[PDB]
Amino acid sequence: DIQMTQTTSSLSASLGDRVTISCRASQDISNYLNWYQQKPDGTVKLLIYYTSRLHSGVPSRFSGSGSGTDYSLTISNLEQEDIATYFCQQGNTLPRTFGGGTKLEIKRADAAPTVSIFPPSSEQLTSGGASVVCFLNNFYPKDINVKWKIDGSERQNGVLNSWTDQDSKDSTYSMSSTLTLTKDEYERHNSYTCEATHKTSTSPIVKSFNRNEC
Amino acid sequence: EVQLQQSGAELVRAGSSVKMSCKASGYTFTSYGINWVKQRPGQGLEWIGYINPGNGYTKYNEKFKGKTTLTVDKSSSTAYMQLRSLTSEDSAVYFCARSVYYGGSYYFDYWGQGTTLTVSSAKTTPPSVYPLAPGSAAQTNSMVTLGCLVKGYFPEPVTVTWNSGSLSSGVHTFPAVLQSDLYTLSSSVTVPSSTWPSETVTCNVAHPASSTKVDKKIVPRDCG
Repeated sequence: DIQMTQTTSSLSASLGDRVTISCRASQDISNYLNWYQQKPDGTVKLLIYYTSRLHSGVPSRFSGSGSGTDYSLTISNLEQEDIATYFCQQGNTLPRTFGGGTKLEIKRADAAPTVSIFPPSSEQLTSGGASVVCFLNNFYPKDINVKWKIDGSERQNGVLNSWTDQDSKDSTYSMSSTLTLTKDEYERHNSYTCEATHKTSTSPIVKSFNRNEC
Repeated sequence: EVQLQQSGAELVRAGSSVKMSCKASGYTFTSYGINWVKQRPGQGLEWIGYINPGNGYTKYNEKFKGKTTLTVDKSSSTAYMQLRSLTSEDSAVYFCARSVYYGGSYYFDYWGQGTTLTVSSAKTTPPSVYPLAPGSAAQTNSMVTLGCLVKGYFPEPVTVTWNSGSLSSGVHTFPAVLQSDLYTLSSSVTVPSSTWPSETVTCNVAHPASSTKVDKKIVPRDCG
């Protein structure tokens, strides 16, 4: 069936800018394209149908165009309430298909993450578990790679990551990484390392501790 | 005013079934089709199928036809979607939406708030709240970050604060993740080194489903 692609899944823009979100169809969909806006709270609203027709109640700054396979949504004079995710959708053939979506975000100056690592708590260890936690707080842009090492070699099993949405006040992002092990495995090794790689520096930010120095 | 109120959140064990609702108001129920859309964190939106409440005609996406069944209740203006043989792949948010005709096309002009489905054998379980102090070997700075690990609870949500709200700035509570059928989240708070450990720092995590209210204190670690 028809594949809908939005080549940009995250898009940076400032308030008052002219934002353009693109959408490509795998074949001619004859202007049978609709645009939807999903807010962080999950709610969804229709903006435009049949390429260019404005749904009732939608501000005029939302504009749609395109033909054949390529279509686009243009938002002039971006406002705070416009920060959301935008999905295109073809109604030419069955089954109906959506694009992956494009979540807008607020531009700001680059900021390096502040990194903190934490050994397992006494409470948890007495339960037979061991989780090592690493926060990477208040960084921008949101792309970041975290890497765990045990005794100097990389570890990826047991690692579960969580990312916050863009902060509403300072526009930064924050991330938590947790490496979970058994008490016994944790006690067979010494050095636990959290390495953060971010465009603010070519060299990773390294935080680590040693069990034998505890 | 057109409105589509969907049913509440669902917790169902895999291999079982579920039937969620979508009550329509503010318009003629029989004059518009009802479409169903599936959303999982990292894909976007999928069209399951649609039903015509007037004649009960249904068209399914072949991906969902085997396990999905769409029906309506014309006496209550309510559409139903049944999902059978549930797996973890069916954990998503499910929306209903009304479709309107234009130029031969159809488009979804009004959506419901969405129904969350979590496929899991877990039962209500309070979290284990673990305090996260800096490593004893660590030498902190003028600002010291403290944490709190909220591990092994079910279901969402959890409410985390620091000193019962009196520490508002420099707090990051992260979205939950799924381990083995259970949830885990964390939270950080950053305070001046003159504040901790000279004063108390406490994370307060609340889990309404289990009627739990845990206050955990962040104390310096024992050396050795």
